[PDB]
Amino acid sequence: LPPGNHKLCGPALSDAMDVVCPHGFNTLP
Amino acid sequence: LPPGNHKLCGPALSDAMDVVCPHGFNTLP
Amino acid sequence: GGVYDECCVKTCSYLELAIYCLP
Amino acid sequence: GGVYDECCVKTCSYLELAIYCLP
Amino acid sequence: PTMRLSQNVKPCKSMDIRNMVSHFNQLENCTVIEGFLLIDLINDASPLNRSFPKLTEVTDYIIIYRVTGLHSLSKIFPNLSVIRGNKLFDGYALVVYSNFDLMDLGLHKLRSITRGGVRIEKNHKLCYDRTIDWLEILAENETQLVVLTENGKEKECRLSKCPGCQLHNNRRLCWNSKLCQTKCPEKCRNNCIDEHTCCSQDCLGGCVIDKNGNESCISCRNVSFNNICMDSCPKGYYQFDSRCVTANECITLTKFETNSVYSGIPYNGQCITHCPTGYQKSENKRMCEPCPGGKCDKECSSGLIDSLERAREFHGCTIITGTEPLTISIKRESGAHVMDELKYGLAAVHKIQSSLMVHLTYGLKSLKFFQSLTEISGDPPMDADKYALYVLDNRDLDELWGPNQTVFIRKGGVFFHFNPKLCVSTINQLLPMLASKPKFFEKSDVGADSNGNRGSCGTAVLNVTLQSVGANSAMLNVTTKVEIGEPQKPSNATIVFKDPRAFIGFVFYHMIDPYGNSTKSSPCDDRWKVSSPEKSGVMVLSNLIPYTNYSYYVRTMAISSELTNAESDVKNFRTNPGRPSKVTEVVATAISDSKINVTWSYLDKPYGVLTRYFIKAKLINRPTRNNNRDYCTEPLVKAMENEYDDRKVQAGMEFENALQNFIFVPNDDENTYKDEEDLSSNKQFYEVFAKELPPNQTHFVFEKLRHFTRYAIFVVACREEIPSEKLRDTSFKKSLCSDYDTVFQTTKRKKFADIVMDLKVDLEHESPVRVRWTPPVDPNGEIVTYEVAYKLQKPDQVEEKKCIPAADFNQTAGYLIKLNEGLYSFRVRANSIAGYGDFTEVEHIKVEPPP
Amino acid sequence: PTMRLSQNVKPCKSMDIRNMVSHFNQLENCTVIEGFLLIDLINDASPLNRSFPKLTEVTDYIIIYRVTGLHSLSKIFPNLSVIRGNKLFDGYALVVYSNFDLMDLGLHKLRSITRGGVRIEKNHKLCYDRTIDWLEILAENETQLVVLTENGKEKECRLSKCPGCQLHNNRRLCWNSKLCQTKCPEKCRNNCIDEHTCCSQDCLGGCVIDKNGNESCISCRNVSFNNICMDSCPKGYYQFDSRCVTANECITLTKFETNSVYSGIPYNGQCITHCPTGYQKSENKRMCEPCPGGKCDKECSSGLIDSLERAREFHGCTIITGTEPLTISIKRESGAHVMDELKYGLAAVHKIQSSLMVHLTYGLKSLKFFQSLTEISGDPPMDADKYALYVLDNRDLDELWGPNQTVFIRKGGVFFHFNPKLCVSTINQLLPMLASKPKFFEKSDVGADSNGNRGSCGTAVLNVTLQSVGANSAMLNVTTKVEIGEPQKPSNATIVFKDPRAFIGFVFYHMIDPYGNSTKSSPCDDRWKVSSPEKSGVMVLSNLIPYTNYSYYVRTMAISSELTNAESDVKNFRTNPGRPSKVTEVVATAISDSKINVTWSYLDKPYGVLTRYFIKAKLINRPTRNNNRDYCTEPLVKAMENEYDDRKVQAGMEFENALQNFIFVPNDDENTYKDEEDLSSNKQFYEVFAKELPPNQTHFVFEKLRHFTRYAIFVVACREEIPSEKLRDTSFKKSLCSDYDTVFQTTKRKKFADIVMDLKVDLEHESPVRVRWTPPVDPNGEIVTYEVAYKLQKPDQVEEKKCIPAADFNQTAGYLIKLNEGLYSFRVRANSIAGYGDFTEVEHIKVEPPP
Ligand SMILES: *[C@@H]1O[C@H](CO)[C@@H](O)[C@H](O)[C@H]1NC(C)=O
Ligand SMILES: *[C@@H]1O[C@H](CO)[C@@H](O)[C@H](O)[C@H]1NC(C)=O
Ligand SMILES: *[C@@H]1O[C@H](CO)[C@@H](O)[C@H](O)[C@H]1NC(C)=O
Ligand SMILES: *[C@@H]1O[C@H](CO)[C@@H](O)[C@H](O)[C@H]1NC(C)=O
Ligand SMILES: *[C@@H]1O[C@H](CO)[C@@H](O)[C@H](O)[C@H]1NC(C)=O
Ligand SMILES: *[C@@H]1O[C@H](CO)[C@@H](O)[C@H](O)[C@H]1NC(C)=O
Ligand SMILES: *[C@@H]1O[C@H](CO)[C@@H](O)[C@H](O)[C@H]1NC(C)=O
Ligand SMILES: *[C@@H]1O[C@H](CO)[C@@H](O)[C@H](O)[C@H]1NC(C)=O
Ligand SMILES: *[C@@H]1O[C@H](CO)[C@@H](O)[C@H](O)[C@H]1NC(C)=O
Ligand SMILES: *[C@@H]1O[C@H](CO)[C@@H](O)[C@H](O)[C@H]1NC(C)=O
Ligand SMILES: *[C@@H]1O[C@H](CO)[C@@H](O)[C@H](O)[C@H]1NC(C)=O
Ligand SMILES: *[C@@H]1O[C@H](CO)[C@@H](O)[C@H](O)[C@H]1NC(C)=O
Ligand SMILES: *[C@@H]1O[C@H](CO)[C@@H](O)[C@H](O)[C@H]1NC(C)=O
Ligand SMILES: *[C@@H]1O[C@H](CO)[C@@H](O)[C@H](O)[C@H]1NC(C)=O
Ligand SMILES: *[C@@H]1O[C@H](CO)[C@@H](O)[C@H](O)[C@H]1NC(C)=O
Ligand SMILES: *[C@@H]1O[C@H](CO)[C@@H](O)[C@H](O)[C@H]1NC(C)=O
Ligand SMILES: *[C@@H]1O[C@H](CO)[C@@H](O)[C@H](O)[C@H]1NC(C)=O
Repeated sequence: LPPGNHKLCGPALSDAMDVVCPHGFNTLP
Repeated sequence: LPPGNHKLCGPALSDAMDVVCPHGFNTLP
Repeated sequence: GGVYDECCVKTCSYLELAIYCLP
Repeated sequence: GGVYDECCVKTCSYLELAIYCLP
Repeated sequence: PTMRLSQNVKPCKSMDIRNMVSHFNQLENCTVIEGFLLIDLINDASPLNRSFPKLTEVTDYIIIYRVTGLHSLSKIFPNLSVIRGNKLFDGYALVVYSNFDLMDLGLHKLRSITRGGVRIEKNHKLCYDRTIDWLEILAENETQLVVLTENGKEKECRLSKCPGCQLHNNRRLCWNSKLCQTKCPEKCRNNCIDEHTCCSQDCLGGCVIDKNGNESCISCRNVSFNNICMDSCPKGYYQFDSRCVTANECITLTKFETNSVYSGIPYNGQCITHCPTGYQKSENKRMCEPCPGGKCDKECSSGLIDSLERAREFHGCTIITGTEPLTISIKRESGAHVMDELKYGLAAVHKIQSSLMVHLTYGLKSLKFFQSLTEISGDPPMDADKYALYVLDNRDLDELWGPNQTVFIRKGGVFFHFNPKLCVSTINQLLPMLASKPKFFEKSDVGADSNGNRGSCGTAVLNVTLQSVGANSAMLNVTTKVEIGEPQKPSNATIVFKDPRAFIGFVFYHMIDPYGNSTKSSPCDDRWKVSSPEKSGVMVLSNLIPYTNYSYYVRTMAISSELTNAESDVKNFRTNPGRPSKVTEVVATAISDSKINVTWSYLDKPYGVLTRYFIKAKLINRPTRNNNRDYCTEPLVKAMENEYDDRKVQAGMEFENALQNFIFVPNDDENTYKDEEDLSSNKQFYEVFAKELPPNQTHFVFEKLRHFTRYAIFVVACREEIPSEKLRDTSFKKSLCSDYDTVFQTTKRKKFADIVMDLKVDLEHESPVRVRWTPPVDPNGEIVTYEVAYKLQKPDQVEEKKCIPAADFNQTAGYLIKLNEGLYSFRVRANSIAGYGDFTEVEHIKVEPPP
Repeated sequence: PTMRLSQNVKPCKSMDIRNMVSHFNQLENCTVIEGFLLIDLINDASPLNRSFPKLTEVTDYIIIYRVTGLHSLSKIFPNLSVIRGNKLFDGYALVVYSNFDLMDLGLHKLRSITRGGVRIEKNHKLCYDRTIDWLEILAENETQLVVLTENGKEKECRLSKCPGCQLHNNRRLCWNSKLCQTKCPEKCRNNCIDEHTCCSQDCLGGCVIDKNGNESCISCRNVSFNNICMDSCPKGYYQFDSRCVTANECITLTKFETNSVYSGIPYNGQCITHCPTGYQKSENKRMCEPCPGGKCDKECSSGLIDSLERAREFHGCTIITGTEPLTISIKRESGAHVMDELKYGLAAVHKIQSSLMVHLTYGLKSLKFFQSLTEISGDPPMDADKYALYVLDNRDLDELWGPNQTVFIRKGGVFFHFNPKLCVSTINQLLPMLASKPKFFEKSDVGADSNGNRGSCGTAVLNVTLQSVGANSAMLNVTTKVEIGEPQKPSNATIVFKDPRAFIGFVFYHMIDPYGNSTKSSPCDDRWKVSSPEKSGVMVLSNLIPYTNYSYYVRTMAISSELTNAESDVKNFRTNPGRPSKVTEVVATAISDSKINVTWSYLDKPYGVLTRYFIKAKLINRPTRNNNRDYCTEPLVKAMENEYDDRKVQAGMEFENALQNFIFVPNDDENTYKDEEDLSSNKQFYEVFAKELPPNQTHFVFEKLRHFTRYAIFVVACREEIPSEKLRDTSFKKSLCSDYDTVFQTTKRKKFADIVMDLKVDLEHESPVRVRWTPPVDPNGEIVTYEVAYKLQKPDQVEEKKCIPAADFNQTAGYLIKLNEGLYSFRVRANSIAGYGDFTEVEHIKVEPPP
């Protein structure tokens, strides 16, 4: 989690999105 | 016999040789 | 740019990647 | 060079090819 | 006609159901969605305490990505009917993606999809989805966008049986077994409210009979105004997708696009987001007006395009600039709307300052969508600035530009490899368009065998002639004379080869094909059997099975370095009739002692036309009396027993050249038969019986045959004859009738006929009694002994019986039997190969010896 | 030590038989050929009336090209024995090419070839092509170059009879139809005068022995002087290829070379036509002198190389210059001497001003022969100055410049494609060579897919571990933990994939191999069966044949664009014993009334090892007496009567990326048994019999059974048990012994034995007569009736007999018969379900009642 390079891809990226911040997202408009 | 290009090759070359030169070959040495 | 622009091509850090999910 | 160098590549004429003859 | 649509609509702009279910409170009262509707990242949809039947219609598309805690889509889409697809997300119109909790779709009222298609992915628990016929619900012309995957199909999703409506089309079609698909008849294809209640062409998405008994559209097909359907909007109103609004309203309308929001511009009766060709937005953005110089130029930095959605961003851009190449890398499955989305995204560009590149695309049929392109300036090329047009690994690319389309190339070199469907000739058409005007492309830049190898395009045609055919053999003949060696007077059926050796020989293929449509071989395909290379140009197919249609085709085989390839069309022909096969399941059985029956079938190939069936029956002699047996001391009943090869020729050629360079120096039977029967001299029975039968028959009876006898059965099936055979084949070859196997008959009830007759007795004087009898007309089996019985006409007297081996009692006028005083009766029966006969009636004799 | 050579030498220089027969006179008197001997374009060799037995040895080679009218080589080569190949034309020492009239070689005296191989081609009439064991004649190490083709061997050569010398090594090595090759033992290989008679190593090809003991060599192996053999020449002389010569003789000597004649130079004890490296010929060309600066900078124009013989022209050249590239295009088959010849022809070159190129070569293992090469100037690089080292289509090239070799490159780019064995890693070793010092080669220059596809170079290894095995199943588990995404502290036995989706999954191959030597799959090879891709890393082999060895190996499957490949070694393992199969060909037979025999084989797989055989015999008795019978009227004798694979993934990946880019936004069987036989109640016989047998057996007999019985035979084979099956598992699920099939042998074993005995007769008071008898020891097959007979002791009387249903006569103490006056004898026998017995002996009674 700490390191900042992390060539993150695909499903790993999707799951990391949730684990990093499950509260919510901005929505498009 | 007439044409000047006549790209002879392989067995055709030898066959044309042994007739266009029907009587002898001057040997190497 | 988009997520696939900053991550999964080149490389991105989590703390920078947190921008997508502000409250 | 020889026959295969003079003919069958950069094809030659029969008249020139006669050089390989006349013992 | 013009009429009211069901209910009054309250359209609302796109909605974003995100994070938590509470945002559903923004979706109520929305009859239709003026844009797209996306549901993403609901951690738990179970708390949904409502359904929204009012929502019926959506304009752009539906994506359900990573929604969790939702079992079916019915709860949120009770009445979702149609997806107009005015906008596409990567070309798809309904996407249901990566959901762990979706059991069933629930789209009961889904009725029509206008554009794009459907993608369903990574929904493990979804079922019944693989039942619906997506091709019927989509637009008829391009129904290919129906992709689905990993819907738990392996073992767990076997409960998709549907109500098996049940098994229509031999398949289930249901949104869970609770329901089944609402198919429509072809007369109103997907334009019905039920399987027989069609709908008018004015409506789209369905129609409901109103309280007045008249139709009411679910949604207007062309446009809608004041809840009424019409073809076009009234004056002063502009079409915004599915309804007409004033200019003032259109100014307020908006649609989201690629991290941007574009307001609607009332133009030419339509509410528009991007001005049409030759137009640019006004300074106030309230209208479009003609562009100066015919078209406003616009510049966009070059960048990769890994999918259609990215391509949409380049809409309306005339100039692509920057050192970065415009790397197209689309990867579709099947040729979906890519050809049209890319057209929308790039039809405007007319010249590129950078260099184009098409690395690794799938489903990209051509670069024809660069409609306005005129010049690839290629100012900064790439790859050490070597190349200005770089095409690579395009698994489905087959043609570069539009027909006779001219586009300049100002710099750099072209590049082409691994494009299986790109024929080489199509590449060379660029030769007159480069700045350097190369006469030909060097092998370093343009591949030789890696391009177009899969395209039946570069094949010179051979005029194969089928010479002669036979029972099992056929001869082929390649008519096209070959220009081997000098090209002296070319164009004589060229098929040229620069030297006699490079051409190793012709290759013939053949394979059994009653349908005559086998495709040419691709490299493990084993359908075709091949023969070794042949140089003379004639081959003799052998060991063919008679009268079988064989597909065959020819091609030239040459050393890999040579490239003057040619082929032939896949012609086909049939062998000759040959000889019919043996009859199958032949059995003989009795009807009576003289009526006999035979059964057979023909479950093997007849090889031709079965002109007739032939059966021949002939008897065999019975065994005679044998002296190695005893009779009447032991009873007798006796039921009847009745490769590439490249290296070798290459090495030979090279060595031959090296040697030339050095040697020289300057200075039982049926061949024929006639229908007939042979009648015995006494006329009692037919010894033999040979007749024809029609091809209808499979079993027949033959009567008036000898009893107590075996009849050898011989069966045949005979074939037709070709005119060329009959006109010459007098006695040779022939073989027009099949193989056979003798069948012998276990004839039941062939015994016990004619028994014995005329029994009489007499005495010589304890006077012995001579007993006489007559043998039957036909021996009940060859007689081996005669049994004789007698009894005394007194109570409790047993009937004695004795025997004689027969044929020896006659010289005594009968069989002598010791007898005593009294009145007696006698009986006789036959003992033969068939066992005992029946005892004949009685005759009496009285004994009264005098002294 | 020291030994004479046969005959006195009269050498004649290189010879050419040309045009006409009369030129054969040039062969006069000369025993050996000091050069090469070629015969070609002799239109008709028949008029040759003589032979030339003196000719025995030829220094360089023999080529017979296009000689017509010659039947065999015996006539012109009677005693030709040794071909020493000092000069080796094109790497072939004996050539016989394109002759229509040659039938039989006739080279009886040929024994040894010192250098090069042998090529025979286009001699349609040549029979006996395959007879000779060439590999013995050639140098033992590199025997590969023996090539023969289109000799007419297909069908026409029916005269391959040969003397069967006979079929040694199942190959008749016959010269002509009658002569044959004489082999030599390894101690004197190809140096023997007959089959066993050897010769010392001083000679070559053997030696002749005479009555005087004056053994003389066929030809000296090392050198010769004054007709005597020695290792080296005496001082003051020079070695010339067979013999020692003076300085003047060397000056006069000559040899032909590539359209030139070079006179030998007497140098350092040898007469050689070329000075050694670092030396140059004198102005008078009488001696050699050291090269200035240690290197004579001779230069030659660059030009194509078509075969080895061409390469010799570059001998001694240092600088290859000219705009033309030095295109190497050698084409061998199993290149034997390519390396050495090219070394002789190019070892001198150190700097190339042009650009090298090696296009379409076969058998060119490496470029190691450029020994002295140091710098490819590439000043005019080929292909529009693009490239300075061009490589292509080299079907057998595998490695570039030799170990620790370094060469500079001043211009242009490298190029590589279609080289099967050339691994990419070996190419990348040139990265530090170029003047531009590229960090890597771009995909346009180096064909990373094509190059090295056939070489086991980049195969990263996997620690495949066999987890568990079973009767028909086994589980595989791959230990290597694959990095996905994050680098995760590399150097951990990594195997990496930069994108989780790119990794489709592992692939397990397996196949039955008792020897465990199956090679990895090439593309139509079907030995290996392969399971579907798997991602977890564990697979469960199923349905294996028990106790069968299986080879398996693991490969990683990734989308084609990905390139992080890995594999495993071909490990081998065997399944468990399983259960043995049925016994084959089981038959039972009766030896006597109490002794039985059984025969069987085991021609099916036992699996495991057959610890023991076991047989169980059970007696199953007949049913009781049946009333559906009649006696004395129905008697019985009663014998016995009983693909893309990636498009889907690629499309999924791209669509996933596009969707991600948009969603987010910033802000009755033997269960158990033991040996046993059960006695009858009276212990007269064994009711059942069950015993183990040793695995030696195939047939055995069983003893002390009772007469006339149905002993059902049950047979089985039992396998071993693995320790884990007996200590890690207990006595349940058994499966220890095979399936079985009952064998029945219900014969009338074997004699009459006993039917009835102890008959006696009495009478009640023509008084009725009572007959008594005793039943047999055991029923002769379930006695059903008794046949009772009597006769009168008077002439012409016959025996009368009756029947009873048994067990009824006892009520009267015997069967009662009405009998008249006289003396009578009585007999009785039982009849059973097993048929008749034999009538017991007689006993007499006389009737004499009083009134
Ligand atoms: C909006 O929906 C609510 C139900 O949540 C309903 O009570 C209200 O009447 C609706 N208003 C309109 C204008 O449709
Ligand atoms: C359903 O939930 C909404 C809020 O999300 C609330 O306004 C409404 O009263 C609820 N209705 C029922 C029946 O629970
Ligand atoms: C050039 O091609 C276009 C379509 O690509 C076609 O409409 C036009 O007629 C063509 N012109 C000629 C001269 O063939
Ligand atoms: C071979 O057939 C094709 C098509 O039938 C025809 O166009 C061609 O002229 C034929 N070739 C010859 C040499 O007749
Ligand atoms: C058929 O083959 C023969 C040679 O086998 C040839 O002479 C003839 O021309 C061929 N047929 C045709 C129509 O060319
Ligand atoms: C086989 O070919 C002949 C013509 O050569 C055709 O009449 C026949 O229909 C073909 N066989 C079948 C099964 O169609
Ligand atoms: C083509 O042949 C295949 C079998 O090879 C057959 O299944 C198919 O029906 C045929 N179709 C036509 C149009 O002949
Ligand atoms: C039986 O054969 C006759 C010709 O003899 C034919 O007309 C008739 O159709 C056949 N029967 C059937 C059922 O085809
Ligand atoms: C007798 O032959 C007829 C046809 O010829 C058939 O239908 C019937 O089954 C046969 N009966 C027997 C007993 O073979
Ligand atoms: C061999 O040479 C001698 C002279 O030295 C000559 O007389 C003789 O004829 C030659 N051999 C033959 C077979 O002629
Ligand atoms: C045989 O040939 C030789 C030449 O090699 C010649 O001298 C001699 O006269 C010939 N003999 C006959 C009988 O022709
Ligand atoms: C087993 O794994 C180790 C790394 O821990 C590796 O070095 C070794 O090569 C592997 N086994 C084989 C046979 O390569
Ligand atoms: C595979 O083996 C490793 C150790 O070699 C072990 O840690 C792992 O649990 C095994 N995997 C399975 C599925 O048993
Ligand atoms: C099978 O492999 C085992 C070792 O696992 C070995 O002992 C056995 O010999 C192999 N089978 C054969 C037939 O060699
Ligand atoms: C494996 O080795 C055995 C040794 O007897 C040999 O017979 C067999 O051909 C070999 N198989 C392979 C595929 O190398
Ligand atoms: C009979 O038994 C003997 C051993 O007692 C055996 O060798 C022989 O093969 C058996 N033969 C038959 C026919 O059972
Ligand atoms: C027969 O079996 C015994 C074990 O009982 C064994 O010692 C012997 O070697 C076997 N016979 C042969 C010929 O192997």
